[PDB]
Amino acid sequence: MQRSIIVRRDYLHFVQKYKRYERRHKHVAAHLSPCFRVKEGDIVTIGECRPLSKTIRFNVIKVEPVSEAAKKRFSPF
Amino acid sequence: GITHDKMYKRSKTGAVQGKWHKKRKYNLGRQPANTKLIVKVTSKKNEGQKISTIRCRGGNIKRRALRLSHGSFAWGSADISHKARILQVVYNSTSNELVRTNTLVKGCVVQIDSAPFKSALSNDTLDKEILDQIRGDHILARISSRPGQVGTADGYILEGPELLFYQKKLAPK
Amino acid sequence: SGKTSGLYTARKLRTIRRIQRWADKRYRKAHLGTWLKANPLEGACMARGIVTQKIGISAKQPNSAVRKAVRVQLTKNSKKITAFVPRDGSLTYIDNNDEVLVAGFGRAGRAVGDIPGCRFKVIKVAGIGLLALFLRKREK
Amino acid sequence: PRISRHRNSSKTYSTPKKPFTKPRLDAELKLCGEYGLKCKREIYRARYMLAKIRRTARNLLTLDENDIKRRFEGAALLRRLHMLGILDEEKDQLDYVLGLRIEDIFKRRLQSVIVESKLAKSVHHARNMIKARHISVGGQIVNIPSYMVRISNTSRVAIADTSSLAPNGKPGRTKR
Amino acid sequence: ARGVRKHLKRLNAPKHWLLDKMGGIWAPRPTNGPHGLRECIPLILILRNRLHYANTYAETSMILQDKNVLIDGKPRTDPTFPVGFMDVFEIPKVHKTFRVLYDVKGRFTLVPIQSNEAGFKLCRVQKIFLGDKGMPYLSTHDARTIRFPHPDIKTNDTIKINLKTGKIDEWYKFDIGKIVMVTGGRNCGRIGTIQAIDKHMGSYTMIRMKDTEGTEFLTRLCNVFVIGNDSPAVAIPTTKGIRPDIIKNRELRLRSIAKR
RNA sequence: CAUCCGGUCGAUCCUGCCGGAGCGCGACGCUCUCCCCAAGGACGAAGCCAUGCAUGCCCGCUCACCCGGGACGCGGCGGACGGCUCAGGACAACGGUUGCACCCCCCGCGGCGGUCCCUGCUAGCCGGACACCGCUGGCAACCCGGCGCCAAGACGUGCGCGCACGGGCGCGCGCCCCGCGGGCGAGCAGCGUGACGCAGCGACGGCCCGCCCGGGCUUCCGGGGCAUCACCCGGUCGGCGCGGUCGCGGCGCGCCGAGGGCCCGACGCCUGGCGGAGAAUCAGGGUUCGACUCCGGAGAGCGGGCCUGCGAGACGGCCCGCACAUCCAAGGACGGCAGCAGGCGCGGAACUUGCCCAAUGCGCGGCGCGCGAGGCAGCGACGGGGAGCGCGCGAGCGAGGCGGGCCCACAGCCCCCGCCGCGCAGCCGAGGGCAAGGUCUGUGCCAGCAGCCGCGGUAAUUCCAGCUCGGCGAGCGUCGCGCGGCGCUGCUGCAGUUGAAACGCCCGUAGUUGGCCCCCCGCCGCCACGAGGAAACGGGAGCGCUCCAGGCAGGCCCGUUGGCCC
RNA sequence: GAAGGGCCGCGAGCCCCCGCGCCUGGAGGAAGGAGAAGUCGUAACAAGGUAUCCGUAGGUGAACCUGCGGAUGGAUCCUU
RNA sequence: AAAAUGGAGA
Repeated sequence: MQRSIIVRRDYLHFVQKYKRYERRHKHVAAHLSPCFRVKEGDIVTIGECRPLSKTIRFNVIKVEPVSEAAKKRFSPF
Repeated sequence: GITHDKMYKRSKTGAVQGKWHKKRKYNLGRQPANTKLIVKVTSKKNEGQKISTIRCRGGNIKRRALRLSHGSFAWGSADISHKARILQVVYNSTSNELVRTNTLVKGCVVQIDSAPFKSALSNDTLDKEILDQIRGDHILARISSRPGQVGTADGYILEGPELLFYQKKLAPK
Repeated sequence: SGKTSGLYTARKLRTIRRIQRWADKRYRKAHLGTWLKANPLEGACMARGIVTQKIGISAKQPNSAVRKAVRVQLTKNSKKITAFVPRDGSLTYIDNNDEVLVAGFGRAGRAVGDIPGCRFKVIKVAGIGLLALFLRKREK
Repeated sequence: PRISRHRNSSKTYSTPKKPFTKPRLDAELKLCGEYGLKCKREIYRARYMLAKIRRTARNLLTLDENDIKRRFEGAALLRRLHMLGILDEEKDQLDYVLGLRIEDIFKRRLQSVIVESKLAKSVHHARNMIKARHISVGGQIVNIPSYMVRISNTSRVAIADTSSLAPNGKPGRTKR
Repeated sequence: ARGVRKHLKRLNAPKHWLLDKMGGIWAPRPTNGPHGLRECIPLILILRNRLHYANTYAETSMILQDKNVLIDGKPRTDPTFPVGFMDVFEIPKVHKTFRVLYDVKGRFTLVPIQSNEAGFKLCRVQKIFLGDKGMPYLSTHDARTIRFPHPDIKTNDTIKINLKTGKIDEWYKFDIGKIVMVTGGRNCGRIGTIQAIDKHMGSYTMIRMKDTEGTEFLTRLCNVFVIGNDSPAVAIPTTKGIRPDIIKNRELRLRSIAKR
C-alpha cells in the first residue's frame, strides 16, 4: 500500500472451559514514511493517533529488522 | 440529512453493514457551494458578491462561498498586503471543470489582479518575477483560506520554487 | 480416545464440542430447532381448537381394547392431530366440533405407555374441564 | 418504573431430594408430635435455616483462625448462635456449630419454652394458649406460634393479662 | 439519545450518596454548577434528612429560598444546590456554621465549624490555562476559576477562599511528603503525606501516601485536596483520618445498642 | 453444598438409552377459613385502535361596560425530559480500557464585562408594528376572512476606549537528540506583524472564557449459529488533493497506485437475534436463559426528507411516498395508543375506558401548580412469607357483624377498643421405583388403568365404585420448559478388539506438538499485586414489624446508623 | 421579494431486465412407518440341512441363487 | 436322495 504497512499483532486468549489458549491474530494498518523504510520481519510500534483514514488510525515509530526470515511463531511484542 | 456515517461505507473486508438506526442530524451534510466570481459586472447588475451565514450545531455561524469575487493577498516577502478583486480561478487542480464556473476552493491557484499591488515596482526589483507579474496585472497565488466553512477570500502570494513548479504548468501546460 | 491436549489447543476442543454436541437424540431435539416447527403443538402446554372425526385406535399387547380418541385441528397452525380422551367412558360427552384443548403425554413426543401411535392427550371440551365432566364435577 | 412492585421473596420451605423414604417420613411425624408443629412445611423451613447455619461454619472451619474474614465471621457466627442458645454461650467455638441439632432450633422456638416452663405444660396446649393470646414475650403479646426467642432474653418470657395471668376480666364465652 | 437529559431513578444514585434505595421513585439529580454530578450530595437530604429540619422535600422547598443557607453568600430555592469537600454550609438561624467533610463511610458529613473555620473554604487547582486573550487564569477542581493568579506557581496547588471577595488565601505548594489528603477510592476522610510520583510519561499519576496509621498507598493525584502546608491546618473529621474497621464498627454499635 | 433407582433375560454381568426422583416458571385443571407482601398482553400480533386522559406553568408588556382577585395575547421556559416496546440491527448494538493537541453543548456556576466607527444621531430612551380586542366573513364541518387602533424584560436602527476587537485569514520560534515555562507525556497555545472585516448589546447592556454537563467520534480486549456457505470486495483497498460536517475521516467528490481480508473459517446465509448488570440449577467443573427493575442502544403502521432549537431526522414536530383509516352535506378535510385505562384481533394465557400531584422526583417561579410519570386503592392461587379448623373438661379465642378509635389527597388495610363472636379443608395416590389394604364390590384382555415397569382372557394387591389408608396440604395435581440427574457432551471427566466407533494404505501444507541444554540480559506469556473501576442483586455488619419473609432503620445515640465483599 | 418557472443537489417510491434468498400451491407418481391372530414359499440361526458373511457383477414371484477375490464373527489354534 | 407350515396372548 502506498506509504502504508499492515502489521499483525497476536493475542493469546484464555478460555475458561478449557484452560488451553487460542492464538487469535489481528492485522492493523498505520502510516510509514520514507524516512524509516521497513524490511519484512521487523518489530514496528504503532502510536494511537488521530483517526487518519477509514482504516488508518495508527502511525509507525520504531523499526527493528530481524535477520533472514522471521516467519511468525505468534509472538506478541 | 446527506449523512457522513461509517456504517454507510463498506467494511474493510467488504462487509455491507445494515445501518443500526436511521441517519442523524449531527452527522448531517450540506450543499457543496459553487462559488461565483465576476469577470466584469459591466451592463448587468443582477449579480453582486453576497456571502451566506448558515444554521449549525451549537448555534455556530458559518460564512460561505455564496458569491465572492473581491480578493486579498499579503506578499510573504514584504509582509504588507493589498486588497482588490481577483481575475478568476485558474488552477483548481482537482478538476478543470471547476475553473470554468470560477468555483473557488481552499488554496486553489488563481489569476491575481494588481490594482493596488502595482506599488511593488517602486521598491527596486523586489521579486522580479512578481514585478513582471504585478505590472501586467496578472499574477499566480493560492487563496489559502477556507471558503465554504468560513467565507474567507484572504490568501497567500505564490513565491518559491513552488511557484516555479506551478508556473511550468501555468505557462504552456 | 486419542485426546489432543496442549496449552494452545482451545480450537480442536471448541469445534469438537460444538460438532459432537449435536449427537444426542435429546440434544438434537432441543438444539436443531426442528422440534418447534415439527411438533403439532407449537411448544406449548395447551392448544385451543375445534374437534374433527372421532377415532377408535386398536391397542397393542398386553393392552387389548380400543381407546377412543378425538382428532382435532389446532386453530393456530391449522393442522389436525389426535388427542387421547381422559377417564372411563369420557368420550360420549364429546361429539361434534367443540372447543378442545390438548396437552402433552409426558414423554413429550413418544406415544404414552402401550397405546400405539398417539402423541397428544385432550384435557378439555367446551368450556369445562373434561376430568370434571367424567366425575360430573363440572358438566353440561 | 412500578416502584411499589419492587421487593424480594424467600424460600424457607425447601422439600428434600427423595420424598418417600421411610426414615425421613417416620422422623417427620415423630418431630411433629415432639414440638407441636401444625404444618410440615415448617420442619423444612427449619432445615433451610439449619443448612445456612451449617455451611457458614464449614467454610469458616476451612479458613485459618484470626483471618479477618474468618475472625469477624466466626465471632459473628458465635454471636448469633449464642443469642439463639442452641450454641451454649460457654462453647464459644466456630467449629462448635458443626454437630448441630435440629432439636435445638425447635427448643429455641418460644412455643417450646411455654411447654418446658409449664406455662401451658403441653405443646398442644401451648399452641392453643398462644392462639388465644395467652403468652407475651417481655409483655409484647404474640399470637403467631413460632415467636422464636433468643436465649439471652429467655428469662423475660411472660403470660398474658386477658384471661391467663391475673384475669383482666375476659373469659371467652364464659364471661357472657 | 436525542438531546441532554434531566432525570434520575432511585438506583442510578451514586452508592456513596447513601440515599435510601427504598422510599425513592426517582433519585434527586444535582443541577450542574460549582460542583460536579457524582460529588455533590443534593441539598434536599442535607436539610430534609441529615439535619431532619424538613419533614419532606416540599419542606426543603419552603425555606431554602428565603436565605436560610449561605456558602459564599448564596441559598437558592433549589434543594439540588451543588456542594463538596471544605464547603462551609452556613445557617444563621441554627446558631452554627459547618464544613462538609468526607466521612470514612464515603458520605460527606457536616462537622460543626468555628467562625474562623467558617471564613475559609478550599478548592484545588490544576494547570494555568490562558483565558481572556492570553490574560492568565488557573483551572480549578471546583468551579471558581479566576484571572490573574500567583505568577510563579506552576501545577497542582491547593487554594483557600475568604468566602466574600474570597481572594486566594494561600498558594500551598507540594514539597513531596507535604501533608496531603487525596479523597478517592478508599481515601474518603483519610489523612497522610505523599511519597512516590509515578507520572511515568503516562496518564493518571500514582502518588504513594504514607499515613498516621502507617499505610503507604499510591492513587490518582486527581482527588488531592491538601490539608495544611504542615499539620491538618483545618480541623479534620472526628476520625482525623484514622479510618475505623468493620470489627470495631460492630462493637461501637453493640455498646450503643445496649446504651440506648 | 461431591448420591440414585424401575426397565433386554430362564437367570447373571454389562453397555446403552427410556422412566421416575429433586429443584426452579408459566400455563392448565381441581379447588380455597385465613392473614400479610406481591408479578402482571415479554412469548411468529412493533396487529388495528372506538372512548377519555397522558407537559404544562408566569403575565415584564392589562387600556379588557372587575378588583385588588386580573382575563387575553406578545413574550418566557418546559414538553430533546419522561413513560413504553424491543421491531430492526451480527467486527453493529453492547461491557470495560484509551485519547480527542480531530470536537460541540443549554441550565447552573467562578472569572471577564475598554468594543474604532465610515453613516445617522434622541443617546437621560429611537423606531414602526403585530397579537389581544373592536367591527363586520364564509363552510357541512375542518379551516381561519378582511378592516381599525394599539403596547412591550416583543422585534428591529444605532451612541461607545483604531493594545478598535468578530471569527477566519496572510505572515513571523527552532538549526543533529533532549530539558525552559502560559505550557504537555507530546513546539502546543498565545503574542507580534500585516491585510481585511463588521461579531458585540443597546433601547432596562450582557458578549466572552473556564468548570460542570450531556453528547459526538475513537483505541485496544471481548462481543450467536451455519463449510450441504471457500475464496471474497469493487469506493473495493492505500495514498494525493478537495468539499462537507461541531468535528476527524472515503463520509462525500475528483485524482491515481493496485490493493484489502481470509481454514485461527474470510465473504455469504440464517436468527420465534436488543446487549450487559443480571437470572435459573448445581460440590468443583459447569450448563442454560438474558425482552420485564437498572444500565447503555434503537423505534414509534411503514419508508424518506425537513423545521424549531443549544441539542431531535423528534413522531400526543412537520411535510411527502406507501398501506390502512375517520369525518365527510360530494366542495373538502384530518389520523397514529410498542404512554394509562379500555375494546377488537389474537392466542394456552396476561389488572381499573378507577381515583389521582399531599408525598417521590422532575418542569415553571420564594411565598404553588400541573405531570393515566408516579402515589393510592381495585383486580389478581404469577408468586412468596407467616396462622387456623381447637385445646381441654373447662371455658377460650380468630374468620366476621356493628359502632368507636386509628388511619388515609380521599377512603381502605394491618392495628387498637368494646358489645358480640357465624371454626372452617383439600387433592393425589395405595403391585414395584414410591409411602400406603393381596380388605371388601362391580369385572370379564370388555370397558378401562397405565410417567415408568406393567395390570383387566371370567377367583383384579394394578380398573369401576363405596371401604380403609399413605403422602402433601388452602394449596394439591396435569402439561410444555430450563438445570441437576447425565463423567449420557467428558477441559477436569466418556467410549472406539466384540456393545455406538481407527480413515484400505502412504506422502504431505497450514494447524497442533517438539529431548537435554547457556543461571544473571531483554522481551514474551505468567502469577503475586495495586490504582481507578455505578448500582440493584447476591456474599455479608447492626436491627425483634405481634416473629420472620422483610426492610435499613433506630434512640439518649460509632460526628448513632446502613459497615463490608461486589 | 411570495404564487410560479428554471438549472440542479439530494431523495422515498416506481418501472424494466436480471442475480439471489425465504416461503408455499399441485393432477399424479415414488417411498417410509404403525395395529393379538391375511397370503405365498421358508432364506438364516445346529455343518439349519448348499457352513456363513463382505466387496463386485449377473440373473430372480418372493425371500434368494450364481460367478470371482477375500474375512471367520467357522464346523480347522493340531502329520513331511 | 428328498425333508415345508406350527395361528395371539401366559
